[PDB]
Parts: sequence; C-alpha cells; structure tokens
Amino acid sequence: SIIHEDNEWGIELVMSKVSFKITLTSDPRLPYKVLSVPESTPFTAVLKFAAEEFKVPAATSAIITNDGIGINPAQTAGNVFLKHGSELRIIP
Repeated sequence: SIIHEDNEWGIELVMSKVSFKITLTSDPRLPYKVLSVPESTPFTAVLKFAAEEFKVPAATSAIITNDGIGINPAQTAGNVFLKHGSELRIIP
C-alpha cells in the first residue's frame, strides 16, 4: 500500500506470503499440497489453485479447516491464515 508516484519501469513489490497445507481427503492416499500465497490473495484463488493441483473441479470443491469449520472464501489468504492456520482440507 505504499504509493509510488512514477514507476515507469514496472518494478513490483513482492508481498509477504502465507503457507497452507491442503489435503485431499476424498483420495485414500491423503495427498497434500503446500501452497505459498501472497497475503492479499482472495481465498477463492487458493481454492482454484489447489483444485487444479489435485485435478478436481473447483466449482464442486470447498476448503475447510482440519476441525471441520467452513471458510468463507470471500476473504484474504492472510486473514484465513490468522484465523485458521495452515492445515486445511479440500472436499466435496
């Protein structure tokens, strides 16, 4: 959120990241993916990226906590990390 007046060259600030370990619990191997995500990333995009990694449809998948708590995807990844930590499940 620092305003750069004249950035003609297109320099970008790389944002702080949060990491999630996401397990596909419908597969008996319990495969997991660890995603490193810029903090402001909408959680909808994390769901999409995870679903693509597991080759399941994003439209019919949801991410929940390891305690079974639903996660409103209309939130930033940073806020999801602060509230729920890193250990998440992807499910139908």
